[PDB]
Amino acid sequence: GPHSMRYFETAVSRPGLEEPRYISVGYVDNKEFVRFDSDAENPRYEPRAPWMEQEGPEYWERETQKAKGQEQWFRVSLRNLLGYYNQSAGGSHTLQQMSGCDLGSDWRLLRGYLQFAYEGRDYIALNEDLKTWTAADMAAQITRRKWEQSGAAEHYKAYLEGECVEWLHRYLKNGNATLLRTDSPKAHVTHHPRSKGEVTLRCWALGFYPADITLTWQLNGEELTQDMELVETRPAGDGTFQKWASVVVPLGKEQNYTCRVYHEGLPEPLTLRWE
Amino acid sequence: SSVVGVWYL
Amino acid sequence: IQKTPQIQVYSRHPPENGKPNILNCYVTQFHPPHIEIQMLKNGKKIPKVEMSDMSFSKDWSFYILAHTEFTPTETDTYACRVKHDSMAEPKTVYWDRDM
Repeated sequence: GPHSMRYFETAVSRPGLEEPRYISVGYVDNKEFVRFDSDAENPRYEPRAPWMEQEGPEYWERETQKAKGQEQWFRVSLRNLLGYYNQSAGGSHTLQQMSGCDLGSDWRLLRGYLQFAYEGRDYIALNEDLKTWTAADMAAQITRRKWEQSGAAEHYKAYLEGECVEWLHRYLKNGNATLLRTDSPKAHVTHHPRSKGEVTLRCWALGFYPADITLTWQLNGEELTQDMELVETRPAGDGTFQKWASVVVPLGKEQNYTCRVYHEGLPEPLTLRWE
Repeated sequence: SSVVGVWYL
Repeated sequence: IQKTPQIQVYSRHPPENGKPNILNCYVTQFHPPHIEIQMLKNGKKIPKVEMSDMSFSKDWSFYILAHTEFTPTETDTYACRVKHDSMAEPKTVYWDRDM
């Protein structure tokens, strides 16, 4: 099957003498598994998923030291950027990075990623060939030239084809029965007040995992892709998700409508009706 | 396992 | 430079008046990451509000899940007030049990 690992890094400078805050979050199949935050009492990478407790202290030490280095690196790059963009000291700035790999169905490297954003906008990114860069503006063209001269791409390419892949395979092994779990949605329909003979029927899907899901209302079992109200999928805070879809219906005609719920944990799609 | 930066932006 | 937070206010569990529950305030698609999120009961700030750790999405946008213990009743009102640099004024969204 297809899998992925990613490290999301953020560095924010703040008004004053105080140094930037650096946060690094690791993910495997979009699930946070490690985290480092320079704001903590004793800054260190910490497991964020039970299965990471398997890693010994040499791992946490190595990773924490890598992060202490990143903190400085981001401090330097943030300063360089202020110069490229002609910005004064005393403002708030944000530098972000996303790095990692995607494995194909054959479990081989499908694509390597390494990009940066500044003030929330694309700054520079390594292309799929993992040899050349795409700069988003003039300032980033400065970085691009600098890195082509230094051969920065070769460093990331080795990481993306070596370490990223090796460790992603290891993590998938250690967290087998976890990343692959599913929680079927528990669904129900609510009924809400008729604006002049018209009632709103709302289909709720709750407690599901993962978050991918599709809710579809139908009339007499026939598709109803058009006048349907949806809500962005949301976290319940307990690890599961929620979502709902509603549709306006003529009071007295609600037994005709059915809501279909599709989700990987479901033995078959769910079919619901008001009451 | 994360990557570290070498050359700066 | 600035992206305006999208807000959803809802309970962790289907609500029943009198029954303890958890009220969520999910704030997404905002930048910069600094943000002030508070939860209100009848116009008053709720003291204990938990906040998930700083996280961002594929489009570089940040998101936070704030929540607090609460007990829905027929009379009390609950809301989330979000203040962020991308909006002139703080934004208040009320909890609606039908959403």
